[PDB]
Amino acid sequence: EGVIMSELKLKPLPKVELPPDFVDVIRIKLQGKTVRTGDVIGISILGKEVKFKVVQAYPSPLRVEDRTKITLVTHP
Repeated sequence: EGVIMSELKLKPLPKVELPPDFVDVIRIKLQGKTVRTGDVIGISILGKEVKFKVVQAYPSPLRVEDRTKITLVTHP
């Protein structure tokens, strides 16, 4: 039997980098919903509007769970 691991990659549209505690809080809010590459959703955080685009779902479609890993992409 092989090992199974699902993942979702996301990119912020404004230029901002959030500390590593954000990714856990976003996973708890979103998990249970299904995601596909190309979808776009808006989240209000601390009185500031941020748009997030879904870069790639592996595999697509998938549901987000605490066992699914999520990674934030940014440029140097």
